[PDB]
Amino acid sequence: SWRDAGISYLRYLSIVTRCIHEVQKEGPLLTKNVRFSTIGWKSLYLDHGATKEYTAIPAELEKIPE
Amino acid sequence: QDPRKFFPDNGFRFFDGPEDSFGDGNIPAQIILTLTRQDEFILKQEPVAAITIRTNEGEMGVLAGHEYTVQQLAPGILEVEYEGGKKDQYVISGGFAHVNDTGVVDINTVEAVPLEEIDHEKLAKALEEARAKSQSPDEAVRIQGEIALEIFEPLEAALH
Amino acid sequence: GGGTIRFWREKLEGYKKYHQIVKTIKMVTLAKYRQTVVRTRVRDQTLRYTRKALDAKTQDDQEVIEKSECLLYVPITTNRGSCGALNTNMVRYLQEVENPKMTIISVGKKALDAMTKVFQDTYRRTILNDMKQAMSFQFAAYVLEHMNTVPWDRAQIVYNRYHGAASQKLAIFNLPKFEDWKQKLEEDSAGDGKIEEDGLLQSLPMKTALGELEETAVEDFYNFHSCLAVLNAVSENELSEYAARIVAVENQL
Amino acid sequence: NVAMDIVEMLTKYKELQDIIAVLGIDELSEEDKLIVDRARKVAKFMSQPFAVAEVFTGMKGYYVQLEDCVSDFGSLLMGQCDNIPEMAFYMVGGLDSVKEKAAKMAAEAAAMRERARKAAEAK
Amino acid sequence: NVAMDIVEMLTKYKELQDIIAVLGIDELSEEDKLIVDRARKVAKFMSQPFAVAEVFTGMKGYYVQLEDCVSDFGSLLMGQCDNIPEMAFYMVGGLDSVKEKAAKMAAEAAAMRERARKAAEAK
Amino acid sequence: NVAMDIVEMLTKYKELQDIIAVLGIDELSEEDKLIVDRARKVAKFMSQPFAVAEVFTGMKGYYVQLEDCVSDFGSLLMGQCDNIPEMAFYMVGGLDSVKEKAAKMAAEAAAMRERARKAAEAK
Amino acid sequence: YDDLSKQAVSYRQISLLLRRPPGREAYPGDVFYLHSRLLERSAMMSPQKGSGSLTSLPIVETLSNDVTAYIVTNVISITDGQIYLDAKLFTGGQRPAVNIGLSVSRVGSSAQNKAMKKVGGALKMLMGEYRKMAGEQTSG
Amino acid sequence: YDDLSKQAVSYRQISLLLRRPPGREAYPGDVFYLHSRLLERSAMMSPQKGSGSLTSLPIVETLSNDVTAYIVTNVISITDGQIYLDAKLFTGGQRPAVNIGLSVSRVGSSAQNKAMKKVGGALKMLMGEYRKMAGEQTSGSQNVSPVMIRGARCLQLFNQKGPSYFMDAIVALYAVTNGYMDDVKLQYSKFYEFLLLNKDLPVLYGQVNNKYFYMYNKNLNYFIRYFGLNHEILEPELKKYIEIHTNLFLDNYQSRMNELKSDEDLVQLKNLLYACKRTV
Amino acid sequence: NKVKVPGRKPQDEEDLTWAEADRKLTPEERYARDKQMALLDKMTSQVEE
Repeated sequence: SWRDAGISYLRYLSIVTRCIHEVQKEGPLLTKNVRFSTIGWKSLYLDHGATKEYTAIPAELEKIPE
Repeated sequence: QDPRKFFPDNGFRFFDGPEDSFGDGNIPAQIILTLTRQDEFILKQEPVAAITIRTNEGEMGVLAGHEYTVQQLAPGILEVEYEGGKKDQYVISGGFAHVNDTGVVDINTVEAVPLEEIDHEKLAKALEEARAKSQSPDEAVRIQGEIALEIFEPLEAALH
Repeated sequence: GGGTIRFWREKLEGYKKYHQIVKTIKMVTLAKYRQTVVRTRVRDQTLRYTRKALDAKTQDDQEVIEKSECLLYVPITTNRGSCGALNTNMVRYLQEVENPKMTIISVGKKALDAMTKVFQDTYRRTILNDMKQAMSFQFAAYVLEHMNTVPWDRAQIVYNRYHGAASQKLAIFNLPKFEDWKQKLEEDSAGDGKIEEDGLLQSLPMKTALGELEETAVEDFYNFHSCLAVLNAVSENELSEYAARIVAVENQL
Repeated sequence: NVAMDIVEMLTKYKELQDIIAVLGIDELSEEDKLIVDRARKVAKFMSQPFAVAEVFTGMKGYYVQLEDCVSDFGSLLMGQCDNIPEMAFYMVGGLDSVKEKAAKMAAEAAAMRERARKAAEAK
Repeated sequence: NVAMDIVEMLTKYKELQDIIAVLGIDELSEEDKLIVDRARKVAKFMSQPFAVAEVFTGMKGYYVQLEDCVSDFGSLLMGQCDNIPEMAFYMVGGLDSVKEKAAKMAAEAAAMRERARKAAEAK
Repeated sequence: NVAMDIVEMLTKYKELQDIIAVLGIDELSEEDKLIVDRARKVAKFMSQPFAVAEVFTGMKGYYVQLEDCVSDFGSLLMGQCDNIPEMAFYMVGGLDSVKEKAAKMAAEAAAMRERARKAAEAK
Repeated sequence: YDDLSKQAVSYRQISLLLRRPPGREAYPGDVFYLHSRLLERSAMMSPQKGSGSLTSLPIVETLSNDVTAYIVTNVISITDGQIYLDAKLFTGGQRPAVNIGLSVSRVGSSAQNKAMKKVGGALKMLMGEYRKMAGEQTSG
Repeated sequence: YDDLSKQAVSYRQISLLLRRPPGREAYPGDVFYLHSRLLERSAMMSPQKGSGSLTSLPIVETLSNDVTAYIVTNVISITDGQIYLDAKLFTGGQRPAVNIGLSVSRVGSSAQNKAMKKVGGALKMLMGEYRKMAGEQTSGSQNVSPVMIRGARCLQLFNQKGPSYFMDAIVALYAVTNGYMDDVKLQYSKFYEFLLLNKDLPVLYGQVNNKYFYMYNKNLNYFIRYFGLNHEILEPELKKYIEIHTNLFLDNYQSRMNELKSDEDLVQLKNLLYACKRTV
Repeated sequence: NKVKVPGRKPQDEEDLTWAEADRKLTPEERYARDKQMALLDKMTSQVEE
């Protein structure tokens, strides 16, 4: 199953939440809940002077951290 | 140098949780049910007659003075019965349910939406999408099909 | 005074311009504040039970540094400024508390420039949520996935608590380690349940019932309740950001 | 060389006044606000009492010798004294007088805390 | 004393007016919203008609004395006339004159209710 | 129409330095950033070297014909040249000279990139 | 009149060369009276006087949007309203480039027609609000 | 001409006491013609007239950094260029406090030297690019552009007290424009220059492969002036002096400098660089 | 360890700021450069592809 695949229980709940937000009806509630599933954030770490993306843990849920 | 100008509060303190007493008296007649999604609640300590939950082990029923127990919620639906004989059903995405011996049920979930806000029409299309993902041999997509099916199958069976 | 009168003409018109641009910040900020004050009515319920697990007596700092090997701190900072002393006091507390065995994974751009300049090596990285969409449980879990990179012993999350529109104080969540928390769970579940600190809730029946729960599920119990803690910190700091900006902007006006 | 650097520091502090007067010290880089916290110290240190103006400042007047005037600025310029607060430099002469005054303020400030503890316990 | 209290009131109302547009009237305490009502009543009560324009706009004008006016504002300040609505003080003169308008407003609304009740009950 | 549209554009451009100086470029819509870049390109493009300025510029002057002077502004006016960089417009004549200069700057950038690589290879 | 600002330069020239006493901006005292000799001859005459009328559209050039200038101050003190054109709007495709807040007609409605009072009275109630909104909204 | 404003107060005194009519700022009015008569006499005379010359460096005092006073405008109108000295920069550390944005010269390359044309034309480009970026508090410390490096080192080189010999000036600026002086830090830009001009390192450490090119002789100024630096005979030897100077510096001197932690030694090294800023 | 503030002195860090440059126009300049380098980096790819 998905357990030994390497993903966390929390990514699992978020996948379920994404699906629920899909199937539900169009309205103000959906307008609220699509926000609670959309991915827009990032991560950054500071080089000697510059910014660089810490891409060791992705935001998308299908992938696996390594 | 100033000796520790700051003294930040412990943010847990602002809450007012239960005081689990082992009980030197009788049980109430109705459970005080509190249900919470991500941050905002939907129900704050409302009187309720009984509540039925879905779990990995299976489906359970909760009445006043139910035994103190805690376990995972499996992603599905939830049924709540108020004292007036009415009912209210809520789709959830996992979580943990804590039933106090005093009759105070605290439920924490990642999502909570009634059945009324879902249509079988839009649900139907996602099914074969999940099935195609499940049948498509790939560890990144197979699990997605399986999981979306896990939440859709109780909905497909509950609407019917 | 030709050059002088033109100098003052320039400054005057420049400030008449700058004033309304700052007022524009104010109106946009209220558009984002009134959306979030709705949370205040619906506040202080999702961790009403969770405290009972992860709370303990107020342990001193000098002792836990000896107990631990690598502590952890999570200051929640902002993406844009004109807020106030929130980010800066969040830094002041860390240099007030600074010690050898610490590490910092912050949130927001403002801990990016500051921390590395004040805390060279302990600071590692940050997380950045562009606030086009509200914050999600998956985001707090995404923060947990960063903290789990470290074998940390105690994670002190730091954030700002919106007591009111005129008071945004600090607040912290002292999270024990899972392997430490499970042992504390068994130790406290054995003996009689006596509260060891005023204002604390007794939790003996819980630490028995969790003992009945299986292994993988208790792992998820800890990770889940910690995710909710993280999320409440982020939410409180969003409301405090938009509540302190209006104050630190009307004074600018 | 010291005077050249003092004048330079204040030349930067003056440029930052146009921001601090508008936004605040909280909107400045860590480097910048360190220069602010140091230039304010230099400016407050430039002040000192005179025997003539004892009526006004209510303090005896100091006579800062030249060789002791430079080492103090050099220490205040190299960051050799940053733990000292801003107000210990106001209306003194010589860094020794500062450290005396800083002791006075630390004592009084802590005594307010023990005093407030007794005022709180009795309350 | 009455005039200085009105100045205090309306000044506080300006401040709370800067708060209501930001936070909302529900943010205010029970003591504040009372003066937010009374300040509005005062400002509407300042509105006075004029016998000059009596032909143009039609409404009468009111020459109100000095001492009577002070007793009026003292009533509105001491809270002994708070049950009266806001709009009754709009474009009137003297506390003895608004009460006819308050009665007129209540009678008019009662007649609209008696009209609606019987127009709905007849059908 | 091209001239009045450019005048109309540079007006907004001034209004947006007045904002970017305060907030930042991130506080503007993508449609607004577009005309920022276009006005910033028209301002630099309307520069031109002169044969008389060979002493100062160190470059030969360019004669730009009227017809060629409209199909190059108008192109830049409707996003026909947004992929071209900014400095390629600086101190040149028509649009044909630009792509020459931009092709260069690509080459002189590739040089430093690959020379950085060979610097890494050597040490 | 295109324009009066040059007319005042001419009165200055005359008065100074004939050694009349100068004043602000080197003008004499009765240069306010100069334009009052003129503009007051504009009128809407009485039905005892044929009901004729003389309207005036005196032009006065400003410099760097100054209105504290002597002549501008004077003509504004004389005129029954004003119109104020702006170059910051002329360049932004707004032509005629009025600034409606600074532009005033004390003759508000008595001039307007029956069909015009309603329309323009709505436009005042539209633009006064359009500014409170347009001024506070962002660029984006 | 030390202060010409003081030559205008005198003309004002004369004219007003002789009951001439005043004018703007109480001057008689024809004080422009005064400096015009004085300054148009400067010229580079025709060969028919001997190919002689007289240069003029008039000086005008300024009040609160304004260029709106009467006499100042009357002189900027006349003079070709101007060397604007800003108290904000004098007070801000750098000396001479030349402000390049407001100081120009309306002759340009035609005046200066063949060897200076190719360097000044590079510094104009470099400073025009650094003018656009230098407002930025350096964030990309390693991602700093090469212009942000070269420009700052060039500003260090601009700091002087006395005049600099032509040979001794270019070779310090050539390194900047060509980036040999990019690994050193800003604060050591002048000690470098000192050693580059008065302590020939490769002559000391034995790395003498150059046949002629060394900064000790001081008679290469005339060959540089005639042939130019961008010449076949002088370019390669120049590079094979500066790269060795950089490597010996970066290895023996820079290395020791960054290893200083004490306050005594760091204050000693401090005062050394200020002396280098003065004498060079 | 507190802060390595830039200064004229050698122990302090290097200051590449110039007083003649204006801070007001710096943000636009930063956006300009960061965008220009993206276009050049993409142009290299377009020529290779």
